Amino acid sequence: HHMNVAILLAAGKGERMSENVPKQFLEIEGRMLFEYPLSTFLKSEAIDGVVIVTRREWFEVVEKRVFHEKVLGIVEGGDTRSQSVRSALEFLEKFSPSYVLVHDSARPFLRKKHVSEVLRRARETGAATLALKNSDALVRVENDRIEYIPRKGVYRILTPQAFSYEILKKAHENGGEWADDTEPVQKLGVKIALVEGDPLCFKVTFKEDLELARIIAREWE
Amino acid sequence: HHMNVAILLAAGKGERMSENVPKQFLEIEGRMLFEYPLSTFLKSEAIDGVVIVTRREWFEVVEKRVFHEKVLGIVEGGDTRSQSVRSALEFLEKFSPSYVLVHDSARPFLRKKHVSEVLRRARETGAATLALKNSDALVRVENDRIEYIPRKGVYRILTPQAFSYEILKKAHENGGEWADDTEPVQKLGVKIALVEGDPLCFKVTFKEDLELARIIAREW
Ligand SMILES: Nc1ccn([C@@H]2O[C@H](COP(=O)(O)OP(=O)(O)OP(=O)(O)O)[C@@H](O)[C@H]2O)c(=O)n1
Ligand SMILES: Nc1ccn([C@@H]2O[C@H](COP(=O)(O)OP(=O)(O)OP(=O)(O)O)[C@@H](O)[C@H]2O)c(=O)n1
Ligand SMILES: [Mg+2]
Ligand SMILES: [Mg+2]
Repeated sequence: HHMNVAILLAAGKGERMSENVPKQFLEIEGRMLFEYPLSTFLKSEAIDGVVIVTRREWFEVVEKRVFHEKVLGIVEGGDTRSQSVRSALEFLEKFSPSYVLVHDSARPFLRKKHVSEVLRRARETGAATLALKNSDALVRVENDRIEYIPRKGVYRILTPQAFSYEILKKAHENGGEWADDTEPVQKLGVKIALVEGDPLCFKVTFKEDLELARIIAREWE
Repeated sequence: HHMNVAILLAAGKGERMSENVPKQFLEIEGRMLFEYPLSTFLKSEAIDGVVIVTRREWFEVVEKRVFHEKVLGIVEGGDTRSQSVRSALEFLEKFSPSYVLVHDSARPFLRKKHVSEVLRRARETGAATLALKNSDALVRVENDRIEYIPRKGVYRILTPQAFSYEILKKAHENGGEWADDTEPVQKLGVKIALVEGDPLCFKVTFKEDLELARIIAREW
């Protein structure tokens, strides 16, 4: 048996959204954003269990929307994404799960096929993430000039990301803060598998991102 | 001082879609992809004229789907985006527009808001583009080994991109090849106004993009 557990990150504050309420708890088509990806995991046969990571003040709001035997616990997040990840790893330690899938709840439109593909792709290498080839010109702003960044081999890292539990754990053993989990895992000399995603995997990050999420949400269920 | 013309670029081959039909002419909800941005320009009061740049053998396909006076013409593109843009500039010499707005037809879901907002903001420096702040971890591949790009100040550059006519002309007049038109214009020492857009401005570039195009099309 090789238990696969999914970690749903929903402890962030969504400061860049400029709303009262963290983005993951905004309603679209009558459900909170975090519910969309949650039920992809609950309907997914590749997923043996789920951990939802949120801030202490959101535990009840979550508890009252989630009744499913696959949910192993609601777990207190940290002040950062990486700390929220670590908090989940400590909770999962008692279960000794073989593989772990991590996903930003703010990417709500997660497909079944992506979950299973990233997990089997993590079986072979130890580490994998959904990703997307760049399709735009890319730039950096330096003191009122824009640098045009070279584009060959550039990819947006999405989530889900999936790892053998021991690898991801080993990578967080000494703390650290990163945007994602492939970065710390790679520091161990582990190759990161890229798995073709699509633009539905975008992260609701800014106020403008809501128009699009409502549009997909209308079609979803 | 005024006329604004949108240059709608539709002369690409879309070779990364791995179709046999360029993505601009793919049928979504009974309409070809170029029809969508086209109608935004047509329905838009900020736009006095439209030039459509396409490949010679697709001319009649484009003509057939033109139902409006506002379309000034159909120009034959070139083998690169830059060359296709230059093709249109030449055609427009006779129209003497004040500002030109250039837009990738493979970015189908353009809004009114952006067409006018991009043009307003092009007036201050003579150059502006729709842009989108990065919101993903970003990486570069280097032979079965990836590298993490620093994210500070990183934007995805979109279209529409609008310029004063004269300036764009000056940026292209010695030829050249670039992914967009802000880069050559900046080389002339012009500051580029970034205009905040949204993810609906994505460009249908890969096969995996079509589903999302279909979802949004159902709502137009
Ligand atoms: N302490 C944190 C911070 C981040 N996240 C999660 O990490 C994911 C991706 O991060 P991001 O989009 O940046 O979320 P926020 O931190 O909430 O957004 P912002 O930077 O605008 O505050 C989100 O699902 C978010 O809830 C988390 O679980 N715990
Ligand atoms: N010779 C060319 C090539 C590009 N474009 C236009 O530039 C826009 C954006 O470029 P891109 O996505 O790269 O289009 P393609 O070149 O067709 O795609 P590919 O790189 O796969 O061939 C498209 O709307 C395309 O029609 C153009 O008009 N003339
Ligand atoms: Mg954040
Ligand atoms: Mg191209």
